[PDB]
Amino acid sequence: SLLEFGKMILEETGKLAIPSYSSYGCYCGWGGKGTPKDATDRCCFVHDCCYGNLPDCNPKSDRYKYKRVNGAIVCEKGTSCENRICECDKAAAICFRQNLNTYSKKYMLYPDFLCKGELKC
Ligand SMILES: O=C(O)/C=C/c1ccc(O)cc1
Repeated sequence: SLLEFGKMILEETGKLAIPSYSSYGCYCGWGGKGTPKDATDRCCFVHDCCYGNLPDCNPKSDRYKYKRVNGAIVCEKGTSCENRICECDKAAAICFRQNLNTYSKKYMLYPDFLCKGELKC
């Protein structure tokens, strides 16, 4: 679910999902178009694609369970949708952690019309 994703993001990065990742760049948050702005935005592009791979799941609202083993996120076994949603979220949260070094506050609330370019999943 979106709230669990937000908690996983905070756990990983130490940033609050809202506002750090809810409206960032072209892809983080509602909607997506154009060329991602940076590596963090690319995390969101791929997360969007990952949710797009699950047209008959409901990633915003379906809750999954996970634990940590030696630090690392381990998605626990729920329904097939829940497992797949968890893997998408885990990847994006790790990706955000990996790209905190280039995160730029200039991309928060980035305006949609500047999202020029084209990117297929
Ligand atoms: O917290 C939210 O409401 C959603 C954040 C979000 C993070 C990555 C995305 O690819 C799309 C939305």
